[PDB]
Amino acid sequence: DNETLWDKLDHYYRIVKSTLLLYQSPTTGLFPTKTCGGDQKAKIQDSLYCAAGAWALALAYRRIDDDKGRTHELEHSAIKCMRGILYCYMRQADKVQQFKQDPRPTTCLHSVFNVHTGDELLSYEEYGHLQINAVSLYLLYLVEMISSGLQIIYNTDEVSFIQNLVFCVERVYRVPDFGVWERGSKYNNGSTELHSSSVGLAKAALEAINGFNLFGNQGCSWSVIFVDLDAHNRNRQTLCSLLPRESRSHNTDAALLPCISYPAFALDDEVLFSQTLDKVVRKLKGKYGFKRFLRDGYRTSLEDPNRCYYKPAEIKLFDGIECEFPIFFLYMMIDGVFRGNPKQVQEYQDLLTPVLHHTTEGYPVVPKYYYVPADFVEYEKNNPGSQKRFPSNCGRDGKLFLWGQALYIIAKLLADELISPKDIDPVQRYVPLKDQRNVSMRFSNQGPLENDLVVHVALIAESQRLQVFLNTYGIQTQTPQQVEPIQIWPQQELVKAYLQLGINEKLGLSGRPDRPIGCLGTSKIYRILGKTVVCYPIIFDLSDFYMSQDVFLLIDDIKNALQFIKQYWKMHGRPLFLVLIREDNIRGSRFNPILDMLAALKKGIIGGVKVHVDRLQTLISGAVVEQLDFLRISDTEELPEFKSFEELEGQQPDVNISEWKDKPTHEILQKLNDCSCLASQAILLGILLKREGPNFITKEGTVSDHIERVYRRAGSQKLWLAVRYGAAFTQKFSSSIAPHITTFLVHGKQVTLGAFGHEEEVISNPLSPRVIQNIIYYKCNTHDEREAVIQQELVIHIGWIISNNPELFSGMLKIRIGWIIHAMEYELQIRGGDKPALDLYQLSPSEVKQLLLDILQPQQNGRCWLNRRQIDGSLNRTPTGFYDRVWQILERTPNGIIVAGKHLPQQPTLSDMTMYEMNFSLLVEDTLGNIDQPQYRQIVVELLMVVSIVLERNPELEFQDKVDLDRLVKEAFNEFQKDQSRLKEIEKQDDMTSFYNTPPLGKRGTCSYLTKAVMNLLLEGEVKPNNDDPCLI
Amino acid sequence: RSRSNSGVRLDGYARLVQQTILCHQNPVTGLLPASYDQKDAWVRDNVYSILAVWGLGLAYRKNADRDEDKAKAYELEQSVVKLMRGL
Repeated sequence: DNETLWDKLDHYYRIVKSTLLLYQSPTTGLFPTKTCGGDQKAKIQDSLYCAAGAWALALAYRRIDDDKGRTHELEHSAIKCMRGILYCYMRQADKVQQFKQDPRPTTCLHSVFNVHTGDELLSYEEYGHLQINAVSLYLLYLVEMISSGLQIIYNTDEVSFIQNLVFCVERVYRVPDFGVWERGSKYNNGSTELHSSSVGLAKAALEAINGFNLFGNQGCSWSVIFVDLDAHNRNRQTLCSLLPRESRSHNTDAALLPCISYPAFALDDEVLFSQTLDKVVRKLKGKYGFKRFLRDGYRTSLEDPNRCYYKPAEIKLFDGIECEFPIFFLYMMIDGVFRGNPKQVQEYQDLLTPVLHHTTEGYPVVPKYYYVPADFVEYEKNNPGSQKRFPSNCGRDGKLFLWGQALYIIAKLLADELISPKDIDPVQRYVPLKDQRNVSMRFSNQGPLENDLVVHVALIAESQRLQVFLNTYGIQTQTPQQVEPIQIWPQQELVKAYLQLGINEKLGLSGRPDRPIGCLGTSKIYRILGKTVVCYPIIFDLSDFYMSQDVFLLIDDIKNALQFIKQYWKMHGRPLFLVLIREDNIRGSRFNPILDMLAALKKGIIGGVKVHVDRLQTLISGAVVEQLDFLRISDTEELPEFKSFEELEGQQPDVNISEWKDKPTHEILQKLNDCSCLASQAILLGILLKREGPNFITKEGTVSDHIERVYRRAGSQKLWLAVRYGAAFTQKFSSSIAPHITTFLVHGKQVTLGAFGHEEEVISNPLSPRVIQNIIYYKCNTHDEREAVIQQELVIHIGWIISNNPELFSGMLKIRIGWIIHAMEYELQIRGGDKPALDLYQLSPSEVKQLLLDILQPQQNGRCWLNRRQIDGSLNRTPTGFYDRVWQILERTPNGIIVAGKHLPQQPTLSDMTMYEMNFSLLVEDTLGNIDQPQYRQIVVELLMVVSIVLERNPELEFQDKVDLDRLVKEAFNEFQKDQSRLKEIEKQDDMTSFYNTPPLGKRGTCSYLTKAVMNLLLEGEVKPNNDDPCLI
Repeated sequence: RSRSNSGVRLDGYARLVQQTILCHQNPVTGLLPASYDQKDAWVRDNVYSILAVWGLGLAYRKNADRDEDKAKAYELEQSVVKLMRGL
């Protein structure tokens, strides 16, 4: 091979100029999806990769000094495409503003534009435009090309828009989207659903663009893009939770390679990377390409072209005939070059060569997909991968797949080593196992495996009287005045400061949305307007909700915040955790728990998190300061000084709810004066806002603020009844509930928000704070307003546990709040004995957490088995992998499962879904939902476990008729009676008590009778001679 | 965009410190002679005479969002360190 490098690059120049650059729009710079046909469609995702292909060849031509002007042509072909997307995006700036405030499928940026004008082409009804992969890839590649030297952003006005694009990407962790495949799921219902590729691309875009000067080398402090760490962190928490699954519907997707490999490399954990790579390699790799996802019917022979949506039963016909996309051989080829594995590069190169097509001039054509013909669909299903597939794009037809053609150039240039992996990755999205010291990218100074992070903990007391009085107990603290030039802020003041970031009155952009700054954001040190400002964590705010006033929860909130920072802080400096102590925390018995935590911080360790207690001036000297320069570039040097933290210079309710609510007379206003309890006040003021209008005048003042005064004042005493009524009758809603729910369902857990026996609303998909506020108060609970406050109490509590003890809710697929609050309220009855038991609204929020933790334990110790089946049954807790065993049951009952009038048939259940699928796990509880007794639920859940035990270890037996488990529960029931009647002749008839109290495993346990019940009916059927162990007789 | 007005007036103070104090700092040791006539470095005077550099460096660091502002703050701060290391 004596070929000069000019001739090697000229080889790709012809392909680039004739196959993708020939079609670049002279006006917009975009690349049309359909090269032949006159279609105006230009997809941002496809156009972005086309820009990379010209950019990749420009990087190759950067090694030729006599480039004959080809480096400039290819560098500025990428710039022309990159700026065209910006032109299209900025023409939709009114949509960027809307998507910032309320991310929705109908308020999002368009992902398809007219290639010749940049106008809007398809509406939200015709096309699913919510594709975060497009915006994230634009931000990612924008960083890549600017870092390589391509000048795309021309002025700060564009910088403001890119900052607003970042804001649209911050919230994506809670925004279901249609994904790269503009489809959402296999079912094609038009339903947005959270994709690992989209959220991972957002994570990749945020990491690359954080602190990135959009001007390149010709840049100053007023072009750097600021990224909220915590929305990035919650984007990564979503990615780590969703993975190795693409989404709820998809166990794997070919879109994962663009996410976990080039160009994003969004996975920083090598275990998961491997897990997620194999499921793509195993369940989607094929001879002709990669299948986008299992049961993908896009452009298949069994698809109706006219219909835009698939039937619920149409996904079954799509198994084994999924279109195979050759583009992912290239993605694996790029992955091989990046990761230093040459066998991977060669292996996927040997697979592309058969699937590659060529033009009349011999230029390679990468087909979009390879589909099995209609004549060969049924042979393919029986034996997959054995029948020939036809190319979607062949060349010589005029139809070219520009995304594939562009990605061909990138992979081949890497394979022939004409461009280095670092050339197309100037900002390092791929980092080798030398994973240290990358900001925002999990690679702190310690590296990828050690996380002994030291958090700088500043002890701040609200007043000197607290300062000296804590000092008398051995704890050194500083009041804000003691730390004087420094300013300690509530996180809200940081949000108010951040409201000016990204404003463009010319584009109508309003800045960063008013969203609370979490722990990692407040862990940073900010310098605003020449004042160094440190914001204490939101956990110390006494406005969002009232469990911050409970000292034990605050102690646990302080602990878990430090563990949260220990786990998710990955910047160069050491995080700053300002601890705020108020006089309410010291007064009363709350000193003893607070002092031990403060002593532990002084000792240097708390919750296993290494901390450093020192003066604020010490923990601020050499740390990196986030310069909020946008607050000065607008010349707002006289902006109002944001309000820094200012130093400060007993019986059960004698009034029953039904006693006076039933009372028709209005004299209860005098009864308000007659009674002396706070709860009686906290109820009397509530009716006065409903009976006598919202803002009626009372002795103290208006009704609206008088209840607010009581709610504030009741918390000071720690009279929890009044603080629960106070927050419930004001429709109080902390900012954490809505993200807490989103955390629940990204773990595979549906959430229902409603009291027992009343209307319960299932939260299938992530929702905005606004609708959940409407959910938790207006529609869900109306019998008692305090139901919502107790409903919101657990949601934070489960939010506390789901992260610290995720195994604790294993099997509990549905976190049903009111069903859970039954478990605590029924436990209080159990613990209450034959005495008036405690009220769940009397317990301090700490006891609410502890009792919740008590009634969740993996196995309550030594309790009545009846009662255990009550605690596990009420929680709807199932064994690990229980939902899987129901398949093996359903796989071997032809007529299905009938329980409590709810039938689970073999078909179409088996044909519709997969046996790791989440949808089936929801289907069982819907079938299981009619069982009213939680204890009766467990014995059925016990039974479905044992019949699975019988079926697995005994594959010869198979059921003939419908498995009616109530009969099997009833059949195993009477055998317990006649056995126990023989023992002592218990006279209770149709009483589950004796049957429930007996342990499963024992001399005569439940599962023994349950086993006998199954076999009696299982032996009522024909046995199948099995060849795994041919019967010796 | 343009530097804050505080930094501009600091340049007047930067000139004042440079023309008076920092131009007399020994390149080798960081010490400061009392005057032309007195070419020795008093410990007390050197500590006191370096405060203006220290205060100015802190003032410059307070708004150091730009390379020159970082550099002149760094120079003043490490001119104080030079002196105290020299002392």
